[PDB]
Amino acid sequence: ARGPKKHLKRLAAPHHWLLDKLSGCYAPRPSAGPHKLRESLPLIVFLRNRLKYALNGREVKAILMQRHVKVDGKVRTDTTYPAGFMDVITLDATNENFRLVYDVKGRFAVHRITDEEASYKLGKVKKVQLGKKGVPYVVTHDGRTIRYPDPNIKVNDTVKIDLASGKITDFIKFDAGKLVYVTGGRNLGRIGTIVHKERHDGGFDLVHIKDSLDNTFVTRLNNVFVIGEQGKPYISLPKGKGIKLSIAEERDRRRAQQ
Amino acid sequence: ELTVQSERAFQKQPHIFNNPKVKTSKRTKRWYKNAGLGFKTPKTAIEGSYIDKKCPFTGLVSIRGKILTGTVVSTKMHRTIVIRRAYLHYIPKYNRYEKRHKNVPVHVSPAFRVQVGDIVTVGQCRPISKTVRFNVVKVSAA
Amino acid sequence: KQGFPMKQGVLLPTRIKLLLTKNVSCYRPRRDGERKRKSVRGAIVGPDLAVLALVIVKKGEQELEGLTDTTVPKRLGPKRANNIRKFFGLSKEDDVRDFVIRREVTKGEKTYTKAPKIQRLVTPQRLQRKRHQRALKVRNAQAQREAAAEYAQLLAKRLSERKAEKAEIRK
Amino acid sequence: GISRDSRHKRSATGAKRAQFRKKRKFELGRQPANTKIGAKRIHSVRTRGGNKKYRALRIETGNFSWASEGISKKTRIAGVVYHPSNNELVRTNTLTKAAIVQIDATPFRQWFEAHYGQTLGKKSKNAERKWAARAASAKIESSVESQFSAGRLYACISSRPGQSGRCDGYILEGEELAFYLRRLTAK
RNA sequence: CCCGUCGCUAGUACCGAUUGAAUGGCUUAGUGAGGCCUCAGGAUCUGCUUAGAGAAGGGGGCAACUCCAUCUCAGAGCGGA
RNA sequence: GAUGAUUCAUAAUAACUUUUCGAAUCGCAUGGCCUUGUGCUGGCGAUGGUUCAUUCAAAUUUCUGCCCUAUCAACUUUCGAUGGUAGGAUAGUGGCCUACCAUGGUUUCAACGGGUAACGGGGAAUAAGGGUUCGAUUCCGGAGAGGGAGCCUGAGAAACG
RNA sequence: UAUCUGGUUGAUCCUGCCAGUAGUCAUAUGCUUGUCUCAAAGAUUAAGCCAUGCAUGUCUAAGUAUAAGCAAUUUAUACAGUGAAACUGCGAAUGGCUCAUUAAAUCAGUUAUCGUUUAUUUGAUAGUUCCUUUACUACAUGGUAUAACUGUGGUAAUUCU
Ligand SMILES: [Mg+2]
Ligand SMILES: [Mg+2]
Ligand SMILES: [Mg+2]
Ligand SMILES: [Mg+2]
Ligand SMILES: [Mg+2]
Ligand SMILES: [Mg+2]
Ligand SMILES: [Mg+2]
Ligand SMILES: [Mg+2]
Ligand SMILES: [Mg+2]
Ligand SMILES: [Mg+2]
Ligand SMILES: [Mg+2]
Ligand SMILES: [Mg+2]
Ligand SMILES: [Mg+2]
Ligand SMILES: [Mg+2]
Ligand SMILES: [Mg+2]
Ligand SMILES: [Mg+2]
Repeated sequence: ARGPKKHLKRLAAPHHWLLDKLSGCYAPRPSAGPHKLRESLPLIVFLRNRLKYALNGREVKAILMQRHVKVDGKVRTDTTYPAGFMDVITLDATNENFRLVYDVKGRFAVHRITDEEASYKLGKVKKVQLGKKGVPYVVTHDGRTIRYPDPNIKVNDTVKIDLASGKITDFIKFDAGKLVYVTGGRNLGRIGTIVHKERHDGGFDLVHIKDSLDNTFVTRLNNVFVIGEQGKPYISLPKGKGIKLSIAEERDRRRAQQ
Repeated sequence: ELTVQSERAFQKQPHIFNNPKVKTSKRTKRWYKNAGLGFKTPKTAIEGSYIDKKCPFTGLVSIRGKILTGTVVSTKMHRTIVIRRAYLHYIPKYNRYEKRHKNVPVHVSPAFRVQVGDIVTVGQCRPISKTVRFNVVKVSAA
Repeated sequence: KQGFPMKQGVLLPTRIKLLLTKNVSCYRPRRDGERKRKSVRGAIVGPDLAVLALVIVKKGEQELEGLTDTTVPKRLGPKRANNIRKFFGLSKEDDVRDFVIRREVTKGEKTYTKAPKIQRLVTPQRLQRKRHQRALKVRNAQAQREAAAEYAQLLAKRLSERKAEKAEIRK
Repeated sequence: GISRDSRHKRSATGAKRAQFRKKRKFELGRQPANTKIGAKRIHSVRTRGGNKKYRALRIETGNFSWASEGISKKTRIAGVVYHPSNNELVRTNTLTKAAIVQIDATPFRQWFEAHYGQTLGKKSKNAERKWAARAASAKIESSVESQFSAGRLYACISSRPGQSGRCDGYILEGEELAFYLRRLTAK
């Protein structure tokens, strides 16, 4: 009531952060930023719970204030800054470069990338319109506004964003035979090529998708992120490559390496 | 359908201005739109003379949300009817069903003529009145 | 008596309770937008006062033993630059930085002078800041102009190739 | 104060609701403006989210548009002659939207002279070329030009004075003029 | 085969003539605090328009007469808060 | 250009405004080029600021779903009850309120009334299967700050440290 | 973990209830009580009443400092280190507590805003104002206050002034 909430209890935090239910009543509430607080990862939980570079939030603040970490090339000395999908995170001490991509279990992965790849990111366009004085713009999935885009860029395409400038390098359209990333829903983390999309005028366009082992599935168009053509992706995929082995095959694979 | 101009105010479509200087055929500028979702705009809306601000075709409302179907049980209001949606409600203990119903007050345009017993399909709009949130988009029975 | 102050403009000799706000005497608000009903005495002098506050506007003949004999100097001099220029009756070019009043203090045998910081003083840094702002405006205006011109030639190229394909259409 | 909610009314079945909640601020309502004529007096209202709102009380002039002529002039308001909601607003001379008023009409006749060179009712070469070129558009209507002889035009208020502060309008024309004329001349 | 009237003891509810006091939801008529919007009101404070009158200093007299004046008396004003 | 769909985005014209905003702000570094003036020029920030988008939200809202009771069968409607037209007010939609008009709206498929030792849900206990009883209480939503009503400030309160 | 048994008769078979039997993040109470881990806890009656104390404040290289504060200098006679007060700016609308009200209300799942407000965050974004536009002027930078302070006081008393 009476205004915006500022706390976030543990057991209400998103489950993919993997915060243990003991050791505290509260979870780090993500501050307002480029990503929605459910589909986000604060820098405190990334630096402490995923990389183990700190033991406390106090140590995460001590890391942040000497301007070590920067996210998408900007410094961001904020504890609960929402780092989201496709953000690059640079740790100049250790010269490390991460990209936030999902593993197939549905959680954010520690995906180390090279220094050439940290110079860009992909963004899914959410709307194209005309701003004031008739200047067109696009809005990517992390809320970046890019003026004077290519006229061929319609919605649900991916644009390659330069991250030194905010300029657009190239772009991938939306049709059949395109490599997609599922970000959202039950199938979160899977990679498959799009076979066809269902019109459904009035709400919730569906799209059918099959992975490399020929397992089909279907997803709403809200959760699909095109990442290239079949064969080459435009980014480096994490380990596993979005395959979704069943639990039978998973314990068989674990009993191989054990 | 005997006069248009019955009220104390001048009934007219907003921002549709007919220039008194010119003299053509096609007597007045009439704004109409297609409501979408495959519903056909009726010719009585396109060619008529009624004003009907809450019309889904000539008026300032938009259809978005649920599309429902009912049977007309009342026409005694002015430009408003009450439809009856009948459904079966399942009770899990006895493993069977029961007849239930709701009454939905819907707005009806003068493009459409309904009587009691007709089946209509209605489209959700913004709140029209205290109870009305739905608007007739196709009358296709008798 | 009973310690209540006098408010100007009440125009009656008894007390009455007023809903008081900020920027109004006899009340200091403890919260933003807080108003408070306080009792206050009127502006008409009656026998009920304990103290009357008086100000001398024009000296008589004798010297009062408390009042016109002794002096208090004002506690601080002017601090803003044109305030100093009005205090000394200066002119625009005078280099006011030397007319600053310095108060000597001794904590010990040491003495030091602790003049104020002149405010709203012209300085090379303010001129650099103004030059930077006026430069940043023209730089953004020129940048937007080349972005618009490049997009317009892109549209011209696309429309030309669309017209060439439309030339391939229709025989 | 004035509440804008629906929980205080009866249900559609006709039942009396119980008091679920005290009156919330995001459902408030405010007293009316009742904008009179003369000696302009605009108060401000602080509304939700900052977002100032101008209660005009007692407005004097307005900007009125001639739609067939495509212009608009700042004209003085004489008085309200018709209101479709209430006759007491016509009596008390309140200015709301959809009020039929009388306006001064002298800027419109000055523009019509300066634009077309013919006077309504009853020198240089450049002006002669301009006035000859836009000929056969200086024959506006009979009803409006008879008002121009009488120096008072019928206008309709298209602005909301209690919300914006302004009392804007358009000159009545055509079939809408005939409708309100039958309303006015009705005994 | 131990109960229909009448009788003893204990308990439990009911009807109570009783014009007895105590609560409470509504409801009839009459008043109605407070803030808020509004019609006025104008303690006070202040900014500029005249310069008639009142102590010293320059351009002609190096002897009443023309510009700044330290400040008021105020009327020939406009405001604003 | 977009949408299933708009009088949409955006652009243009004519005016309006009681005239909004369009940097008199702060810290470090102190370079560059000169006809050498305290000349012109210039880095990384901090705070502010109009509009759009984004995020954190909010306010309304569609469909369906709630315990016992007929020793509750008719309820609502001069004082809005159901709808129509205009206005007003609101951040906005709407009987939300006003003016005029029409006579509607709910109900045995249980309306309306009464009772609840009734905050709702995730859930708990006990169960072969089906069920029955509970949920003030670790999370989500609501409400309240002795009882009522009114308001200031603010983006956000009908706020009770 | 798909189970029953005692009681109507002189005996019998039934209907049928009573009684036993097992559990309870159901309470209470009695008797008894060595150790390790883990843990609810003024809900029910009285959303009855409250002595006392605490629970909301906040400073960076970066808004304002002549504390008649403390320090040591040696850059710096305008300031420049640390730092009370006070002004300004944000915050105090989150959290915590309780369950009185409330029965299509709240709530749950599912929709909508093409029907709206949104501090903050993040990304974009403002050559047009010399308002009568040859200077009527300050743009190498314009005007007032006022706090803290200093001093004089009132009231039995207050976070009064
Ligand atoms: Mg936070
Ligand atoms: Mg016997
Ligand atoms: Mg309306
Ligand atoms: Mg209505
Ligand atoms: Mg209760
Ligand atoms: Mg209880
Ligand atoms: Mg709770
Ligand atoms: Mg509350
Ligand atoms: Mg209490
Ligand atoms: Mg209160
Ligand atoms: Mg308290
Ligand atoms: Mg027997
Ligand atoms: Mg026996
Ligand atoms: Mg038993
Ligand atoms: Mg709370
Ligand atoms: Mg920004």
